[PDB]
Amino acid sequence: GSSTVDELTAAFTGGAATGEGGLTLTAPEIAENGNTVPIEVKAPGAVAIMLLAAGNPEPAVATFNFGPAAADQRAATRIRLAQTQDVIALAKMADGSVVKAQTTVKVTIGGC
Amino acid sequence: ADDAKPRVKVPSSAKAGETVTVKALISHKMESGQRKDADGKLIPRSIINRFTCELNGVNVVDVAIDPAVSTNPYFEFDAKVDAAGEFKFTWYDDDGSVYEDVKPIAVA
Repeated sequence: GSSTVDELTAAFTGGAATGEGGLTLTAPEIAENGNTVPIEVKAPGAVAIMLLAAGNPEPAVATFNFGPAAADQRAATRIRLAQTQDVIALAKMADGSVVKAQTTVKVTIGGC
Repeated sequence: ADDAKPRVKVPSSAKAGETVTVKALISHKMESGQRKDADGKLIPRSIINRFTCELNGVNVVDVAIDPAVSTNPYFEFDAKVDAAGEFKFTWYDDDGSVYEDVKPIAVA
């Protein structure tokens, strides 16, 4: 059996690999309050961006699906992180290809 | 859920074809399913599980929301305003409630 992160990732990619480049994941180096951590993702051309928190008990955070009236493929939100961990963004392009970015966020107060 | 007051910030007009930034907030506890009560028992999840923004009936963004989105969910994103009309914002609660906000937008 695979990890939950791996299972969610595989469902998103359809079993293809993730590439690199084509997206930005912006998160603080240190999140004072893990109850509310600002995150921004950008992936020009993406049909969807999925956010995972690899150290959370339920790692799926959100999936942003961009519609025809989106001007660009940027989204920002605020998330909960239980402890220091890697945050992962996966962006899917019109051709079905997926790119990945990952960064570590240090957490002081746990948010789960 | 009670007192799920939406607040949206978006310009009220744009030049045709211009991008506008949209910021959408709603008040909601987003009980995650991971919090324990005084006796160590998990408190059941009850979150907003989906948010949509449509401009003139066409989707701008459709967000599937999980328990790791924060209390008082906040989403910011960019809409292309090709023509006048309105944004419709919808949030779907696990408890069955549906919250809505509508904002007009004019062109030039």
